[PDB]
Amino acid sequence: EVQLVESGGGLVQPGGSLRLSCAASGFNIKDTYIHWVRQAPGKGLEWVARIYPTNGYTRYADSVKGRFTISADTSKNTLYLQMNSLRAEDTAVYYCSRWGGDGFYAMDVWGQGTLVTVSSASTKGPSVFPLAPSSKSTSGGTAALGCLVKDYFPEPVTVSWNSGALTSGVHTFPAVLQSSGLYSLSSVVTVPSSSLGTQTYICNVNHKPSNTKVDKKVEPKSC
Amino acid sequence: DIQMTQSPSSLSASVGDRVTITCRASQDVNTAVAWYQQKPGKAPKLLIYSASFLESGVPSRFSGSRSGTDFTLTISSLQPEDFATYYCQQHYTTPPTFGQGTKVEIKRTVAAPSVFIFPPSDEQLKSGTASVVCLLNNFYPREAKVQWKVDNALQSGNSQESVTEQDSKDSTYSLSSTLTLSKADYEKHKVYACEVTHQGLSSPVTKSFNRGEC
Repeated sequence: EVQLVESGGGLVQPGGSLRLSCAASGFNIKDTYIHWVRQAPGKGLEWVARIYPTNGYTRYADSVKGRFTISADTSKNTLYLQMNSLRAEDTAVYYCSRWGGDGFYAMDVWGQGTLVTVSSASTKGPSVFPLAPSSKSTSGGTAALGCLVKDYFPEPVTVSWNSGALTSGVHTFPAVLQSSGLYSLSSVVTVPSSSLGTQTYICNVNHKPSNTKVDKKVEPKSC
Repeated sequence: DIQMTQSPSSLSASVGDRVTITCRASQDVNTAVAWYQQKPGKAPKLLIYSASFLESGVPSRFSGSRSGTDFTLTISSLQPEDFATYYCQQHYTTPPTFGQGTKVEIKRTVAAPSVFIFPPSDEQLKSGTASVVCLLNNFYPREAKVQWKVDNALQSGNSQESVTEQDSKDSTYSLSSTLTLSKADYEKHKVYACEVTHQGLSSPVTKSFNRGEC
């Protein structure tokens, strides 16, 4: 199988430089045109640059020429995007893709992407808080519980429940940027009220950016 | 550049329905249009290249077409796993440009939200903040109205909502409103209520509690 992998993204200060990389397997990059396409969070797909590795010709989008450079090393079968003068508008997920060539001049192989977030703000790991049941009145039918994963930078965080065993009616919401520039999310789960207290509920929050890995056991209260 | 304009911007369609998404190029782009599918937190994938040819391994139910400068993707029988954002693209000129996307969601029967309200945790409260949270679980349609009332006084802009993508098991959505205040304001009021109003909700449900580590 034909794949494409990119790497090198991360939190970068405005005005810095970054080199993202894209490695092709299963095909020689020589034969093709390789593209770098980004997608800002929530927005559309935007094209950034093309290179033809053989004669080495390149083409840039206007928002990016000058400051970015796409290059390729055909012996290392890898390709690179040197990004300079980075702006907060360069926060996006970057994918490289192959234009087909042989019958299909559309982009058939796409990488998984790598997130570049351009900010002055510091990595901060989450405060994990419980969202306990029994808020005033205890027990009934289905009861919900969860974890509020507060104030962290950048993204992502991952939330698992009982170290990947409770997967059922588990709702990990979207992160919201707070007024502060810090994210927050909640992971909630619905369980029997019979199980509340026969069973423990822990949520496993991991923030790979700040090397935080929290476990917080959610158990019931009364008011 | 060449502007690709796509309509609709989003659509609900039930399973079994014929769906039709259109992109209209800004100029004759001839037949240099490819259509992409993008499943949440996943890369694009080619469905159709040069207006109308299917990519190898894509189900017979997708098809594309050209009429002048209008290009159409049609899914004859929408399956529940075609939940996605479809994008068109012209590759006729540099730059390649993309339509702004069409989010296809699955229509299903109106379910009411179950409503859970959750007071703030004591550890949070030490840090001098109280985040009251209101959960509306497994409902449809997506629209719902969550109003916060603190001692009957209905709150403005201290609330932020977040919604799950559509579930794929049962096509429902979930939603959390988070009221965040200072523990100094949290502690001068008593009843914190979350009034929910939904379509499958006969009458506005109210989930509430009385303040404190009581």
